[PDB]
Amino acid sequence: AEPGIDKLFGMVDSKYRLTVVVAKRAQQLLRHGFKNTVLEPEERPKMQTLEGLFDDPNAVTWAMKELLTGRLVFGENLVPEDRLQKEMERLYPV
Amino acid sequence: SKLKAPVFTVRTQGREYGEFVLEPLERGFGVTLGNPLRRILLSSIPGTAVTSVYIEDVLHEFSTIPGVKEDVVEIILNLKELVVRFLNPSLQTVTLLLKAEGPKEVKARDFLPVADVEIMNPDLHIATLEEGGRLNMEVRVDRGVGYVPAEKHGIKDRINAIPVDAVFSPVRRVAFQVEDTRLGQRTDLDKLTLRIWTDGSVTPLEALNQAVEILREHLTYFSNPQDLPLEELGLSTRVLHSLKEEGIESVRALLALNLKDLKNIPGIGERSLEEIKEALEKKG
Amino acid sequence: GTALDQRPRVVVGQRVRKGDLLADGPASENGFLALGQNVLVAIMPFDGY
Amino acid sequence: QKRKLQVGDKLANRHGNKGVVAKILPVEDMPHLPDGTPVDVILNPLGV
Amino acid sequence: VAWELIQLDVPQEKNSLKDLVYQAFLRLGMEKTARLLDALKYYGFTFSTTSG
Amino acid sequence: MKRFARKETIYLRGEEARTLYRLEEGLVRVVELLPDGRLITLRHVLPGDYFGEEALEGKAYRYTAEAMTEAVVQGLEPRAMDHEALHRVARNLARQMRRVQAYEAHLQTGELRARIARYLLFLADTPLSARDRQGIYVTVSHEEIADATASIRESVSKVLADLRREGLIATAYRRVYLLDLAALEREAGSALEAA
Repeated sequence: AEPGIDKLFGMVDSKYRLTVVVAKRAQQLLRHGFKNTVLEPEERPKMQTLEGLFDDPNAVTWAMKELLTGRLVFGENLVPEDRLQKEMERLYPV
Repeated sequence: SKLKAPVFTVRTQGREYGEFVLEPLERGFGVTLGNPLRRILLSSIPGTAVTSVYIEDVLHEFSTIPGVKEDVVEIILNLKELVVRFLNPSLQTVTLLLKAEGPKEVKARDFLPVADVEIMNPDLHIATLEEGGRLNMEVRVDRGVGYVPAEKHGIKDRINAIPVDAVFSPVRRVAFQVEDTRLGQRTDLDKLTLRIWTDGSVTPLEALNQAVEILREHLTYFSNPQDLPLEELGLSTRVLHSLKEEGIESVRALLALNLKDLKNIPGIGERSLEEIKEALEKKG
Repeated sequence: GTALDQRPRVVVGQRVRKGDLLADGPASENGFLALGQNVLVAIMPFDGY
Repeated sequence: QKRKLQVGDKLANRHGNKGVVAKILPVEDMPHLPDGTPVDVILNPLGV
Repeated sequence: VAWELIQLDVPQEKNSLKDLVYQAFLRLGMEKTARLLDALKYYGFTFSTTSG
Repeated sequence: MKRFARKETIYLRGEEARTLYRLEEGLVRVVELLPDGRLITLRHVLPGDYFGEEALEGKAYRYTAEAMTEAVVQGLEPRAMDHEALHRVARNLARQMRRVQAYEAHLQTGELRARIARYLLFLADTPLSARDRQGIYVTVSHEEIADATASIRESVSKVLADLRREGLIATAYRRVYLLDLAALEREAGSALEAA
């Protein structure tokens, strides 16, 4: 089972909203190359390679953990799409 | 009230069978010693097996030989039962040659004798040959451990050579019995008897000793709780290519190269010595 | 795609009678139907396998 | 091609008992008679 | 909580174990009930083989 | 096995090619004498290289081999080589083909200045080179440089004098010190295969 799935279901009125939030956040992370993360260097998800510990490539895991932290704000009509995208591209270029 | 070193009795019949008794032992230790040895004896005991087979004018395993009753598959199957003993401990592989013809039943004895190689089961049948039937073959027998399928090793001495499933383990069977015994004052004590059946290549006592040695060596692992490639060093390109193709690929070897070695290299001169020195200045 | 192949069950100079087996066909042992193998089986659960 | 028995292959007897090979254990893991003889196949009694 | 859930005075069977699973789902949530399921599986099998 | 001194020949053009040679120590040059009397360096034989290759195909040597340093060579009988030896010979001959082709390219690339710089830098990676307090150096004459840069002594001397005045190199007693490796590298442009 996914870690803290019950608590994640707790944060939303509908599971599907959780899914949408996670997916979209994952899209943000992928688009901006993880440099917009709310996580701390010790909170970063890790993956064991032959070399050793590396950053987890999976953005969904990242998004779910980030959501579990509470530092993310989700809802409807929080901000116009264009303004959001441009401010994100200003804070975290591509 | 501490038990002392038990008596160890040995009863052997030839090289194929053995019984090893240890008594008395504390209650429950019969299976404690007996069982792990059995697992090792069945799995980890080194032995010999036919790893390859080439039969003249035979292209593959599913071929058929004129003059011979048995098909190639059956022949290889018979060869799988061949027990080969290497007298020389340093010998890891041998190629046996066999040539026979006419109305004769080919046995293991017909193999051309090789030094430090003993065939334990010379009565083993290989193939029945008819008038005009000709069997000329070379089998490659290697030393190894466990069970390695034909697909895994893929050993071929030549093109038409057929890889054979290698059953290395010389140990045929292992059983152990735990029986009641008493040391005067203490009862319910354990008597351990280990019965080992082998193919004759290795002796039951030898197999047991190797097993115990393996177990001990593995027990040592509970002790401790809890030189780079030049190609990667980032040195000059000429250094990379020259040094590499000059039989060395590391700083250890570069260190080994004395004054009358490094400067002897055809590629190396002074421009190289510069970069090299710099490298030795970066690492020390 | 199964292999149908016959193997000789007799030897040179053997005296055979009328209706006696000469060669075994596929999936047969000494003239008897061989659809499989005879194995030593134990009836018991094993680690959920 | 020579096909060795492997995991996923299907076995059956003449009484209608059928099943797929899920695990091939090394001989040392196999249940065995007191005299050291290991069994070949392990069948679940729940099928009977 | 575990001590509360279990019926100790009775032999475990399909119904009791099903009730156990459900109660575990209600009280402890998805993840913990999943872990409990894996445990029940593991020990269940483990004992089933040696049971004779 | 035989040792040769500087300027001594291992074999001469037109002489019987009964012996194949392998250079163990030092530096050897394979050269040809032209009708005008000009001497030309055809290729460089480094330690480990096989030369006198004519013994493998012909009856006589076609070119003259001269030792540039104190040299140690090993004589070999072609007909007495095994599989491994033939493999080594093939590999080494291929390498010498690559290097002689690179040398070919070098001879026709850039002005005299560039060719001289490139040849000096090449010699820096040969047994002809050594080093002291003044810096790295190579023991070579202007005549030999001319022989290996498709030119004549006078012009080589002039260009070397220019390089000395510019501070890139210094020269005395058939001995040339390379003071500015970077500048020489820039002058040469592309390096010449030393291995």
